[PDB]
Amino acid sequence: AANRAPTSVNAQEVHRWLQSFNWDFKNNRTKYATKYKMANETKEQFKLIAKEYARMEAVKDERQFGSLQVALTRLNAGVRVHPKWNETMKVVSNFLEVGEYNAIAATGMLWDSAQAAEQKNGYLAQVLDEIRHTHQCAYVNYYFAKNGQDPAGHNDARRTRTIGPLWKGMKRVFSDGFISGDAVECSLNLQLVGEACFTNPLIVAVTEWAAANGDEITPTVFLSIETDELRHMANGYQTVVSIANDPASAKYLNTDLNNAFWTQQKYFTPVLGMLFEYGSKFKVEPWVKTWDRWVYEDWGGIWIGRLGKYGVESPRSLKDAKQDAYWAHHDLYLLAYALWPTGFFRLALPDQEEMEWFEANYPGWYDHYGKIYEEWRARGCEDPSSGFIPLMWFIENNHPIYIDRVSQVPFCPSLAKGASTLRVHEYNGEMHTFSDQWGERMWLAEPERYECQNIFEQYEGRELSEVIAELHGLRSDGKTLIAQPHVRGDKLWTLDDIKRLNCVFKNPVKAF
Amino acid sequence: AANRAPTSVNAQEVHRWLQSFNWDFKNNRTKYATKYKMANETKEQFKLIAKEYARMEAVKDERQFGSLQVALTRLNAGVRVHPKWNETMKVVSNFLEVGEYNAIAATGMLWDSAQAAEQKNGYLAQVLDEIRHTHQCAYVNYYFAKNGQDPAGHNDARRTRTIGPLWKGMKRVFSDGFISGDAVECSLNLQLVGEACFTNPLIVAVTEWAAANGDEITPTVFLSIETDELRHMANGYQTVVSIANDPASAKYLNTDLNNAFWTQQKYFTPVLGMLFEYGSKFKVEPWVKTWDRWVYEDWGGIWIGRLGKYGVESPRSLKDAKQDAYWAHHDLYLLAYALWPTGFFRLALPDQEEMEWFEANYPGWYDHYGKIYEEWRARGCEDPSSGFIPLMWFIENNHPIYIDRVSQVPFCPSLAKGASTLRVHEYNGEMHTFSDQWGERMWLAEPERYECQNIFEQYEGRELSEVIAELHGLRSDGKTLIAQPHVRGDKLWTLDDIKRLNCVFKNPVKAF
Amino acid sequence: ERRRGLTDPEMAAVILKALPEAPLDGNNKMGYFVTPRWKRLTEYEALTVYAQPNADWIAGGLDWGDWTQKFHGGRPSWGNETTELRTVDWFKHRDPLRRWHAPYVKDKAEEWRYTDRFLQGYSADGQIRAMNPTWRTSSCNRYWGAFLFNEYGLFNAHSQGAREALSDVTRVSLAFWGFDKIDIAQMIQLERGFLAKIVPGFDESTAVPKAEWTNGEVYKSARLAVEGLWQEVFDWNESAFSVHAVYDALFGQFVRREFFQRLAPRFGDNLTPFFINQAQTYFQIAKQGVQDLYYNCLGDDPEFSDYNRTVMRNWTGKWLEPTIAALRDFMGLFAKLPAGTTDKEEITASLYRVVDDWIEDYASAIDFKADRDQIVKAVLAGLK
Amino acid sequence: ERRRGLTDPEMAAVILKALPEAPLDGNNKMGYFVTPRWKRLTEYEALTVYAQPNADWIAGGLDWGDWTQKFHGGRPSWGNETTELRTVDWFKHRDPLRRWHAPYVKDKAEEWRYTDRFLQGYSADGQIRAMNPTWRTSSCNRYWGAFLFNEYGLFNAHSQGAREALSDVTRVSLAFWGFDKIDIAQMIQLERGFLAKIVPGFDESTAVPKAEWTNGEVYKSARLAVEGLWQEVFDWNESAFSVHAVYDALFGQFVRREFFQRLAPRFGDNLTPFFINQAQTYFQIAKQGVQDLYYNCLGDDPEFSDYNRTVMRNWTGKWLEPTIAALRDFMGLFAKLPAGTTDKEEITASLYRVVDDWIEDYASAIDFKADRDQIVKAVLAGLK
Amino acid sequence: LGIHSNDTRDAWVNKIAHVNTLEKAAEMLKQFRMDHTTPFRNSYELDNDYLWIEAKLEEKVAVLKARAFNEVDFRHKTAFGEDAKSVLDGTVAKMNAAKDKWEAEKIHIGFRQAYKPPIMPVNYFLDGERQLGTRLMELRNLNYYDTPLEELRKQRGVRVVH
Ligand SMILES: [Fe+3]
Ligand SMILES: [Fe+3]
Ligand SMILES: [Fe+3]
Ligand SMILES: [Fe+3]
Repeated sequence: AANRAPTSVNAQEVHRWLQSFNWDFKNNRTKYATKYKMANETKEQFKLIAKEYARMEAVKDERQFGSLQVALTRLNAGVRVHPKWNETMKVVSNFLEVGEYNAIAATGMLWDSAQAAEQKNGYLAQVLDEIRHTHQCAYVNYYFAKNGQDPAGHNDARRTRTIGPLWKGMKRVFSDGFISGDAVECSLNLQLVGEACFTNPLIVAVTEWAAANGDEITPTVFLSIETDELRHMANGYQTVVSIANDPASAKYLNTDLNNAFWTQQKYFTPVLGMLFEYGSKFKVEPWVKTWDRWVYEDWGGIWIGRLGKYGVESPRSLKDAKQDAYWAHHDLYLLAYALWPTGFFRLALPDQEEMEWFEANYPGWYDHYGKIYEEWRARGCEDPSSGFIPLMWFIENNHPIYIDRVSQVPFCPSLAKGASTLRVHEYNGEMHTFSDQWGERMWLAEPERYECQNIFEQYEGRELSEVIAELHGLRSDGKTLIAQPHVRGDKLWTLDDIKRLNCVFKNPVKAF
Repeated sequence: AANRAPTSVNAQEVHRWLQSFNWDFKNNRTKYATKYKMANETKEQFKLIAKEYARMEAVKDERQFGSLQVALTRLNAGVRVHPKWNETMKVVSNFLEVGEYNAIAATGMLWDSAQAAEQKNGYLAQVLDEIRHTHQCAYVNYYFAKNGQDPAGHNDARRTRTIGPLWKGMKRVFSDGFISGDAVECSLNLQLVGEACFTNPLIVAVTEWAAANGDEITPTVFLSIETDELRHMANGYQTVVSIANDPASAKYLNTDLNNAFWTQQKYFTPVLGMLFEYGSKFKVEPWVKTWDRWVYEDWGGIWIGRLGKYGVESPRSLKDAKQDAYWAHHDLYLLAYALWPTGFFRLALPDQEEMEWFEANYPGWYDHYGKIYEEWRARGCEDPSSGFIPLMWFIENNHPIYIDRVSQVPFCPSLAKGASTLRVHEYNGEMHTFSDQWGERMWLAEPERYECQNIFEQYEGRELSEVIAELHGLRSDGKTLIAQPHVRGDKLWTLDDIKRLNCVFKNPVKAF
Repeated sequence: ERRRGLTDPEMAAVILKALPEAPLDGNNKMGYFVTPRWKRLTEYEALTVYAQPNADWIAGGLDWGDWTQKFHGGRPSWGNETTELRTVDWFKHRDPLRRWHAPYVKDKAEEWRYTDRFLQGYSADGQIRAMNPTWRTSSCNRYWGAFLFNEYGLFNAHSQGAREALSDVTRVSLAFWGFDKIDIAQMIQLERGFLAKIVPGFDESTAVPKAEWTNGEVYKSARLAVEGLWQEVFDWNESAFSVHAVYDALFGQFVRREFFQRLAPRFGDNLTPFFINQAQTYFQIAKQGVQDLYYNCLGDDPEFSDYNRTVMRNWTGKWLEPTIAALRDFMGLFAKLPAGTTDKEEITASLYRVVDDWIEDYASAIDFKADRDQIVKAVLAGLK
Repeated sequence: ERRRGLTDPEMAAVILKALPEAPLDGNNKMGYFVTPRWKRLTEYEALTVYAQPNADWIAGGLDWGDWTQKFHGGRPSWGNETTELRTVDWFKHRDPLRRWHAPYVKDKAEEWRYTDRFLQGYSADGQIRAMNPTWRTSSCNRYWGAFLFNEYGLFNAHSQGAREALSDVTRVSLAFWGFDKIDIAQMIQLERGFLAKIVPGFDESTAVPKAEWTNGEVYKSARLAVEGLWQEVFDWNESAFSVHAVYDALFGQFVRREFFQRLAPRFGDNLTPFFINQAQTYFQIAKQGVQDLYYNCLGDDPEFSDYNRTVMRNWTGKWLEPTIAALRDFMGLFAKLPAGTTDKEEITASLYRVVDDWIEDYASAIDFKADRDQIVKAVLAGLK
Repeated sequence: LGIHSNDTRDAWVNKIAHVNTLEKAAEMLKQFRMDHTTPFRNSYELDNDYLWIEAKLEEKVAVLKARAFNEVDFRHKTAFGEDAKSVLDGTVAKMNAAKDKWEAEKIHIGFRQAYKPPIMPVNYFLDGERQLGTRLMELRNLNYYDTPLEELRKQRGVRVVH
């Protein structure tokens, strides 16, 4: 023609000159405290340009929505899900949502940290991706509230999450863990350990367990989140590459990595086993098998082995984390069910097939956990007229529930089959409780990082139903609780049934 | 900055001036022969411009594909469909496709006929909608060939089509009747009858039989095709408004409408009923109930009643259409099955549960059709080692099959529980076979419009398998036929199995 | 409620038991028999080729026998008799760009919604403040405004080809070439409607542009060529070839690219270029289809190349004179611009760009011996 | 094969056996408690408001207690201490265009693909043949090129806001505001890369524009202000406000709209306006968000209006002086332009358009007394 | 035999090859349309192949017309050297003067047998279609159902085999 059609468009032709976009001036430095220097001339793996990033994601979106809005709505997919998994997805989607959201702020910090324009560009794509993911996890709760069998909790989790104890630990690994500290510590929490060891495996596993329990909404969304996650693990790798030639790495990198690994596994080993095994009806695989493949073999072995040439070693706490893995999820669900009035989701006792499954996969589950669940059932924990909440059994059998001060995981050392060591200290007029040597060192070395009030400190001397009423843990009839000790549509507990119990929180540390 | 943001030049703001875009010049007239004069100030009902048309459709597309590509592929919805319905969709999709396609050219002709800009513009949007619809019906065969249980016939129906007698009838109502012979007569076959009476009810009814039989692909596509169809019905209505003040309408309109109604119902009364009742396992309702609601009540009663003030009356052939309707589809399936080697799809005998269902809804079905299928079954019609095709039964029991000269519908007047009319005329050395007097009148008044060679005239003196081989009626392997007299996966028929029968076509008319 | 065979346990149990153990045929293509233009069959081609039920007696058809219903008098539903051109196979054509309605309305939708955003940006930014008022209220309102009718007539010249085209691939290209022309006509009116909203006293009514088109001297000869191409041509290929490879290739390109796109920027008009950018992107998208059909498929046909090049030379010669006359009258518009906008050296240069682009892209393909200097001298006879 | 609970007859039967007769709650609106800006809630609000886990001690937060892990030394993950502005509710802001992530990447993807189609059109149509060479290889290559680094700088100024924003709605607005700034910088480079394909020997390397930005004089104070707004402000609201309602509102609007948009047409360049229409669409979009936060939520805050307006006035004075220096130094570019391209009367009027729009849209909104004649006189001091 | 490939088609391809001049090719095409085309054809012996054989005869005549005629004659004359506009205007005046639908159909058929492209330029021929078809339909569709079938059979002159 008069010449022919070209374009440049292709992001690679423009990306070739990105990197030269940054210039030197005194004060072109990061605004954040850090022990490390990220090299300029750090290159990035994906040759993205803003416009092409947008096109790349828009294509994924139109397929995702489109399936959700036409076909799955016509098939009534929101309704035809096992009641237990409908409940598990309130936690899974809203809690993942906070991690998606704090990963926005986190790679804003890392974009600031980086001096290379390409590395800044790598973390910029992830800023934007974590905004996509925040609205995707919100859209899963949006759709199940709109179209599912129990919208309570899916519709208001951003405010009803605040009533219960498991929310605090989620905030430590996936909110504060991602943004508060040295930018590289945050990066090891988020990208090196968080996304590569747990989020990338989990999003795919959640999809399998979803598919088995009738859910085809969560595969539509989560399989689209997963197509982004590889650029995010390229970013973590690149954080290490950018700091590997600095003297500071050989002094500090493996300690920030070990503390980050401990942080993440501490919450995820018991919580993810608990939601997979106790929150499904159809079971895919035992968590003991899964954890070992994910943590020990794939991450600890392969992913970290790829970084050994940059001076990374496998965390020195990997062994301790594997000795508390087997029982920790079983241990935790006893406490989560015992504290069922403070959640925003309905919970069910194991049925006889599940107990048979648990006992085949965990020899000795029944004599410990099985017999307590049977005694709670007989005492009448599912029925409102019993006057029994399992917390009462912990009190009448003197089994204190402590909250860790660092990770915020609840633990009950007198009952636990897991590695449970209570450490209690008083410092400057306040008592603090720890569950393990790693969190204890973190607090001892860094007390002013770990000042979070726990559930018993804040609720002390308050009767349970007035906490629930104040923090709005109620269905739209203003009477029946969101959160139930059974997953059936009949004999739902109401605020008055809780008021009858006359259950008043006490701080467990006042007994020392 | 200075002033408010408007785009606010939405499609209506531009459409307001569209009528003035046409201008007068001596040769500004249709290029097509017509008896009617469409008025130049005709308005249209949907105020669209090209860009907004395109946006309005692209949004439907995203939903449509996206469901097909993520969730329906992952649910493997292409495979989990009843045998029978998979074969029905080879015909319903590819035969609807030719109607979609010829409707592009039909509304091209109508855009040329209208002199009012806005009338041209409404036909233009139908032009583009019918292109959309050709690729949508094509997409459905494409998805089923790519992902279903039997791709043969779904993958090549644009040429295996050509072997059988039912294709010829489809071409008469949805190809030729849409584009040949006065633009207004074509408009009455396409819009006022074709779409308003048959296609637009048919499309939702196909989605209802599709979903009962496990098909979720056809619902995804045909329910977005359906969102366009009201605009097309409005075009039929405006065709009548545009010619209603011309004296030519008082002379001619009800004759072209009567002819169009008889054209369209002659093929669709037997064909759609047969496709629904014999092409499904799970039934929604009997065809006699449906045909009565759609043709007599909805169309004949309410649709046409709206046009009485334009001098439109109910077709004088409506009562004849109703008396011939009842057994019409039953009589045709005997014939489609007798000629099963000529198709591109697999047919099944009625099973015991649906013989009971036919009996319950059509008293007398068993003593006539059930008895005959049982005899054919006893003779081994589905087993290739039998050496029997049901066509041999018609020959030995002396029941000739004739092909109309006008509608192309096969009829066997000596066996039919429905109409038994047979007129044979000889004119200029050629004989012609008719099955009703509406069609005999059309040939007699218009002989040169109706010269289509029929299957017996073309294949005369040819052995069955040579026709099938020549016209590619085979599966890849070059042996097994696409057509089958059962829907099972084993003991499929082969070219040599048909060849052993030395069945040679004979022109039935050569017995006179 | 309403049970569905995919998800209802009892129904799905019945369907699942009737299924074969593997697909009854392994060839899961669709269109596997179509000869691919590009090595692997594309989705464009699978969903489009052989959708038209032509019999073997219209070149390339796969069916057999006559049509079942013809026109009163015997005229066939599609016949060889509706065009002078002949070919070995009417289904040979491929749209380079491979458009099958879903990509096509997808792209245009992007353009509609970006136009909307652009307009809201422009009015809020206040960019009309830098635009010359004589250019705005006269050259945009009346002369650009009048070109609308030229695009609408060229759109309308496509109606018959939409009915008469002889294959799926030609008809889908033809239809998209015509829909883009009504789109341009609608965008010139959208621009006038935007201007009426942001500029006090601007009248968006088409009365003034229409009078110019029907009674002015500048677009006389253009309107007569359009009236001719639309309603006096009954061969569907003569219309699409003469609209796209002769008339719009010289006159339409001159007006869009060489008058308004060249001169509107000189008057602080960045608005009209936004819409002419759509018109030139469409002109170039259509050109590729036009060249494949008329030059690669008909012009280079293995049996009829010499025949078809003779008829296309004939039609180029027939419509080059109305085109030159259209161009000639349009030169009268330069006399209306403010002095100092353009001179004869720039105009002569722009004319040769149009003529040489046409000789390279179109005339040379069929060996039409065009002489650039005489064509520009002929047009230059109307400049003053 | 994997059995799925939605379609597997055994698994589905068990699931269906467990479902309740009707939903356990009729309240199926996922953000029912939010407080709608527009009467009916909106998906943008339901999917966005309250995703940030702020406790009540950061105004508007719904949670309670401290952060679980803070910085070494004790700094909170988010806190009141990171900005000077104060409010009754940080979740009050609403983006007027309601953009959550899917419509934002949809609009930009549209723009991207029509950019691709428009450049294919433009080079196939051969429209650089009418572009002035001097304008192209000097002003476009070097001075428009140099402006890329100003837009990259402004993009980077958003890094700290992206980590420190005190709500979800302010974070998502900020992030989209910044991503549009790097997009414009990458479009400047795309245009030079395009010209390198179309114009023999044009060099797409950034060395010449980069040397202009780091060592030339026209951009010296622009670079000094960008350097300071990016790396010297540690308050995330001071950067957002000062970049968008002072510097980019004045210097950026002058350079983009009143220099390159206004003069590239005069040199036969419709290519640079194509990319500036994007840049100006994005500036007008972000403006509505910046006015909603700074003026509608903060400046008009029920408890803190007077306080916030005092602080925003202080920052407008802080950053108006380096912004005037940026403009004043950029005035030197007109000396480098062919004679008679512009004159003092046109430059003055374009400066008054930028100042009056800024007073209308930003300065008057916080009651900052700006003297329009003083700002234009200070700027004009650098003109010859 | 063969649908699409057979001895009848081969025989005609072979004789169409060998027509070396326009006037002979066009004589053959015209004679072929009287003999094998429309319900008024002289025999139905080629019913299965005549549409295809006709297309091949058209190709040959089109090619020879284009080589023999200059550009204006290709546009304006018939293959027999008549002025196309004169033939078209004479046929329309004939049609317009037709006493009834019986007369009208013979004029419109006859025109198509004699003048179908490549005999007449398609621009002239489809304008013939346009005008001719309107009058034939106005005459045929008037009081369309009023003659009883027993009478219409006789008017058409059919032999009733039933
Ligand atoms: Fe994420
Ligand atoms: Fe991630
Ligand atoms: Fe349709
Ligand atoms: Fe339709």
